[PDB]
Amino acid sequence: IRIKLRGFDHKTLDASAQKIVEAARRSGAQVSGPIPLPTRVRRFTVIRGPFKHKDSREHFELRTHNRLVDIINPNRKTIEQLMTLDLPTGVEIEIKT
Amino acid sequence: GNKIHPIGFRLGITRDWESRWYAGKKQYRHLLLEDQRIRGLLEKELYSAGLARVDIERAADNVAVTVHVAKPGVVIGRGGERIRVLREELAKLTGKNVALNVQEVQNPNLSAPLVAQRVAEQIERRFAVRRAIKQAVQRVMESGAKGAKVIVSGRIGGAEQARTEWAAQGRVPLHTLRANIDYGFALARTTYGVLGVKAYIFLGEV
Amino acid sequence: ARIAGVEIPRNKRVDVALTYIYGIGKARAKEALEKTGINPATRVKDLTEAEVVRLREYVENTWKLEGELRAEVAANIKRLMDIGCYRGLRHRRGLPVRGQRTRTNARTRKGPRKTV
Amino acid sequence: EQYYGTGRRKEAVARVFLRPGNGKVTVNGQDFNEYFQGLVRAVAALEPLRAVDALGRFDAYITVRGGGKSGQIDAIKLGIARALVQYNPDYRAKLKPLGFLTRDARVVERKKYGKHKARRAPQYSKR
Amino acid sequence: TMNITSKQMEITPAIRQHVADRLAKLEKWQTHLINPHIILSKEPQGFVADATINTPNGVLVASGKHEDMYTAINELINKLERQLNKLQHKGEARRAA
Amino acid sequence: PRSLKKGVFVDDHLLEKVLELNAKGEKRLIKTWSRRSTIVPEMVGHTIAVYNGKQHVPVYITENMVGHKLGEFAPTRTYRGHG
Amino acid sequence: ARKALIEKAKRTPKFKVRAYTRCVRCGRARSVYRFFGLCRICLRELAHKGQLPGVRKASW
Amino acid sequence: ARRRRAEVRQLQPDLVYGDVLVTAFINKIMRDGKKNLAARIFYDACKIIQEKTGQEPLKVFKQAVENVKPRMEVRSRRVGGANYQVPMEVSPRRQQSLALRWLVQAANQRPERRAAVRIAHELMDAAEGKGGAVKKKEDVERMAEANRAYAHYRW
Amino acid sequence: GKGDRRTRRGKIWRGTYGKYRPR
RNA sequence: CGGGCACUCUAACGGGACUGCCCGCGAAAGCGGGAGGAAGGAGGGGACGACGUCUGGUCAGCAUGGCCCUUACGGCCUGGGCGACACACGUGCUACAAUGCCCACUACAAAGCGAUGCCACCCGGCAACGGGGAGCUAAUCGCAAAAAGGUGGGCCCAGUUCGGAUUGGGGUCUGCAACCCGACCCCAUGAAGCCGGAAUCGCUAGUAAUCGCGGAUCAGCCAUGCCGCGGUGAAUACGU
Ligand SMILES: [Mg+2]
Ligand SMILES: [Mg+2]
Ligand SMILES: [Mg+2]
Ligand SMILES: [Mg+2]
Ligand SMILES: [Mg+2]
Ligand SMILES: [Mg+2]
Ligand SMILES: [Mg+2]
Ligand SMILES: [Mg+2]
Ligand SMILES: [Mg+2]
Ligand SMILES: [Mg+2]
Ligand SMILES: [Mg+2]
Ligand SMILES: [Mg+2]
Ligand SMILES: [Mg+2]
Ligand SMILES: [Mg+2]
Ligand SMILES: [Mg+2]
Ligand SMILES: [Mg+2]
Ligand SMILES: [Mg+2]
Ligand SMILES: [Mg+2]
Ligand SMILES: [Mg+2]
Ligand SMILES: [Mg+2]
Ligand SMILES: [Mg+2]
Ligand SMILES: [Mg+2]
Ligand SMILES: [Mg+2]
Ligand SMILES: [Mg+2]
Ligand SMILES: [Mg+2]
Ligand SMILES: [Mg+2]
Ligand SMILES: [Mg+2]
Ligand SMILES: [Mg+2]
Ligand SMILES: [Mg+2]
Ligand SMILES: [Mg+2]
Ligand SMILES: [Mg+2]
Ligand SMILES: [Mg+2]
Ligand SMILES: [Mg+2]
Ligand SMILES: [Mg+2]
Ligand SMILES: [Mg+2]
Ligand SMILES: [Mg+2]
Ligand SMILES: [Mg+2]
Ligand SMILES: [Mg+2]
Ligand SMILES: [Mg+2]
Ligand SMILES: [Mg+2]
Ligand SMILES: [Mg+2]
Ligand SMILES: [Zn+2]
Repeated sequence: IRIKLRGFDHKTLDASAQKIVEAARRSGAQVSGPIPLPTRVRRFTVIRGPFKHKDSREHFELRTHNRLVDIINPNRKTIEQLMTLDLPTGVEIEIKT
Repeated sequence: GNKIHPIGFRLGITRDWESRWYAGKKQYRHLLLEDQRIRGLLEKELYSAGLARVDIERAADNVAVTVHVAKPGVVIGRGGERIRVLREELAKLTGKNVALNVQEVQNPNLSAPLVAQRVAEQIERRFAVRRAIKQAVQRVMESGAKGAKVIVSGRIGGAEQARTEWAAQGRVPLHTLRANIDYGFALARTTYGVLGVKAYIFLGEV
Repeated sequence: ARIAGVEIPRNKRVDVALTYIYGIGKARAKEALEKTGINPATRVKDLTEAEVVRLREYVENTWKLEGELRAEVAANIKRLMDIGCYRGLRHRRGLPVRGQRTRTNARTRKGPRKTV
Repeated sequence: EQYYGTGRRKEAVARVFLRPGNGKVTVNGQDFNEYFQGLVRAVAALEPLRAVDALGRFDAYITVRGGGKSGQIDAIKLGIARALVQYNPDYRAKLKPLGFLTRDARVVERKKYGKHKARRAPQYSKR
Repeated sequence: TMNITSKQMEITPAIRQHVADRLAKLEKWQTHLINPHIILSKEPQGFVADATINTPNGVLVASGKHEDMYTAINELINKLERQLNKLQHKGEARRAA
Repeated sequence: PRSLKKGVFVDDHLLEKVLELNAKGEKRLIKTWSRRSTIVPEMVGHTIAVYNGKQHVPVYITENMVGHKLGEFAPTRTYRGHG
Repeated sequence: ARKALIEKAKRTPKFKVRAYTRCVRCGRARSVYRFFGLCRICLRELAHKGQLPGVRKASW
Repeated sequence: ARRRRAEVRQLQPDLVYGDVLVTAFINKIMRDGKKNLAARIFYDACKIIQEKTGQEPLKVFKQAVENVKPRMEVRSRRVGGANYQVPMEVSPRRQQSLALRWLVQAANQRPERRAAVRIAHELMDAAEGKGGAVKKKEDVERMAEANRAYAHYRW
Repeated sequence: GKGDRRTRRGKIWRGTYGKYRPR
């Protein structure tokens, strides 16, 4: 009962890691708390100008935050409510066993 | 030139992205290219309605677009005649579930990408720029904004020597991050060249 | 000129003095001292004349050395300059051969700088 | 029965466990002199206990990860000082004066664009 | 030695020598001219001649503009002479008290 | 250099004109744009015009110039020196 | 030589070496990042607008 | 600096003798930040002066410093037209700096091949008033004496 | 040394392996 | 492995520093010092760049007024060139050696990258590499070895066991294709160079110096570059 959560906005990711931990906790039974995995930053460095001016850059980055929750005690009562959840837009979920 | 973009400087602090979705390394550029093709067909069509901001949501094989517009009727149509006509050509390019929504602009004169487009249209119509700019900041201030600033560069009025003419009123603290500042740019094409109109509306800090 | 037509520096180690032979580097130094079982750290001034003729005969009968090595390298350049290949032209005029920059540097092939 | 302290230096982080004994010290599965052989900077890690005459009173089971050898040494110095303050609250005097109970924030500065290093500028020719 | 640069123009080795001969006027002061770089160009108005020379007592920077190419070279030499004549005599001013 | 695992490279279309001239009888002058092609022993004796971006330099192949490429004998730079 | 080159790069070449990355937005042939398919200029232009999901200014 | 007087760094004492003067001598020996190598060269030299001279290394090191410490130095000040050599007393901060620096510089200029020998031998002669490090002091002190006439120009 | 291809230090500088720097 | 979340850590939310307290000078603002505290007087670094200037740079990233080209100033292809070399300038890399070079053994990082991708491990080979082949949509598995350093041994002041340029011969890989014009491996060759004229650059603390690692672009690579990461870790500031 592994559920992995990846997203770019940590504010929307923690909101989804909270609602899934809350959901499986109510309808039985044991839930392993939302653990935060180390982010993977994809940084970009680019010349500010469109022509020469080499010693002038602007740093951009792409933060791919990661979470992971575990429902220790399953019970099919949880496997139905989680199929109907309002997960935000910028968050991808992966469920494996 | 030395000033940073007031929106890119506030992403994740005061302003949110216009494309909010997650994608993997193998799919980011593909979803991004379609994301610009949508705004390409929308900024051309929905210009006459008053386009301000194009939100795009994605989950899996589906995409939801949110168009904030001053005149929703020109986008929707007669009971939905154009709205359906848009979703048809939208999915024809998207090749997936392209759900299209419409959002009401509460105050058009408080939207920077709309203020700029009105000034760009006025000066395209042989209007006095120094006079139209003061009116633009006057309308935005009368509409409750706590600060405004309009900037137009180029061959103003047709002069050979270029000139950057501007007017501002109120408070425009471009160094404060916790201040909300809507920014928009419009392009005024004339028989003699291209003028660059910039709009700054300080709605009030958080 | 004991071996192999030149005189190797005495009071130095044999794996080192052997490099002073045109055609023998550190590689062929550790090679000729195992094929003869001669201690590489021993000094030339301490060698046994039995160990000399053994190291002599093996070295002089395995690799081309000294003048014979200079002849083929000259002959290999000789044919390069005679056939007329791009590498031969670089030897005839004296410019670098192995795709090196010539606008600056390239001073080993040209020599010291000539003012104008 | 057991006393613990935490120390950090740059990236080096050390977990020290003080236990009463004769004076044996272990670092990452080997003795002190086996892990800090030939390093002059070694003897300064055992300095906080030298300031309170706890030289041969304790044994040291200590682990460490991160940074280099010298940063690990200073990380031990702060750690065993923490485990001595918790061994005796009155040990703040004759430890805080010697600065052993504080942690220097002197970390590697960020390499910046336009510069060769953190502050080393590129050599330029004016005219 | 001495370097000359023709920006967006085409000059002959004859014209390059004339610039070398006009820079002989700075040799009058009997001081070291360190890599005198000369830059020529063509404005809409007239030609422009730049020069950035280093001497053991400072650097020389000047600019000459005129319709005639060689005339701008003269103005540059006049302005270079003046700067040179100051860098070699400004110290002699405050000998007393 | 090229790998021994791979073969000795000739542009095929050039080797065709070589073998067609070895059967009926050598030789006729061959114009080519194959500087990349390696000289092969079956090329010895013929006269190949190698293009150097401008000219087709006639080059006679001999016994000692087999392991090379055609572009080594039709140089691409006119340089007589300075001064 | 411009639109005939942004069109030559789109088609499939004769050999897989002749493939090179161009900017899908403006057509620039240099400083094109694989991740976005954009050049370094367009990477900065769309980022200032917010039209790059999860991309933001970096500071540390 | 322009604003305030620059503060003096306080060096942590060494781990063998507990002297801040030893630590400063190590750094001037230290190259490329290799303090471990520089620590050996000094402590090995402490063994070398121990063998060739049966006394305490800590005394030979400190005595040599006192015999290189310059008491007067010259610092130029162009008055009017000519550049004069003005005689100035040396502050205790600069005294240690110039004594340790000339010590190492006079050491590296010695013929012996191992640095520990050069560091040891220079401290043997500098403790006794010999070597190029003591000559540098006498030469600096003779240059300030000869310019005693210009003492009134001191700032 | 870092430029000497036939040494340990020289292949670390280049970033390759060989007889003088095996892996 | 059982077992545990204590600890280290990973990542979200908070607390904390505000001249807040004490001594003194003060009209106030503030300044000197002390205590407490992980941190003290902007705590260190970053992001952030006022009206404007240089008729600054950019029509070659893009857009755009215009003017010009129209079986061509458009378009396709092959080959060559952008890699030329009597010279001159700037930025760098590697060095001129014993606080060093080489060989063997053995420790201590952080930040990134990785599904015709990273390659564990085995085997062929001196090697580059090749042939097998497990794992890893990756805090799991891999790049991976960190280097300086530490231990031991050799070299003994030499143009040398410094330096590794240039050239001869033999291979590997990418790629349709390494002639012009790729990188790497191996044998041989083993140059200039003995610390640099006039002049001149950088840096005030984890800074300079020195040591290694990763990434973008990328089939490959001319990267000694650029952007980031840590390891060791100084000297000096009287004064304007
Ligand atoms: Mg630069
Ligand atoms: Mg030899
Ligand atoms: Mg560093
Ligand atoms: Mg010139
Ligand atoms: Mg010219
Ligand atoms: Mg020209
Ligand atoms: Mg100028
Ligand atoms: Mg005159
Ligand atoms: Mg053309
Ligand atoms: Mg175009
Ligand atoms: Mg390509
Ligand atoms: Mg590209
Ligand atoms: Mg020194
Ligand atoms: Mg001296
Ligand atoms: Mg004397
Ligand atoms: Mg070195
Ligand atoms: Mg060597
Ligand atoms: Mg806890
Ligand atoms: Mg204060
Ligand atoms: Mg600020
Ligand atoms: Mg201009
Ligand atoms: Mg144009
Ligand atoms: Mg254009
Ligand atoms: Mg072509
Ligand atoms: Mg072509
Ligand atoms: Mg070409
Ligand atoms: Mg070349
Ligand atoms: Mg010249
Ligand atoms: Mg020169
Ligand atoms: Mg370089
Ligand atoms: Mg010497
Ligand atoms: Mg020699
Ligand atoms: Mg010489
Ligand atoms: Mg040598
Ligand atoms: Mg040096
Ligand atoms: Mg000088
Ligand atoms: Mg400063
Ligand atoms: Mg690198
Ligand atoms: Mg990579
Ligand atoms: Mg690559
Ligand atoms: Mg090359
Ligand atoms: Zn672009």
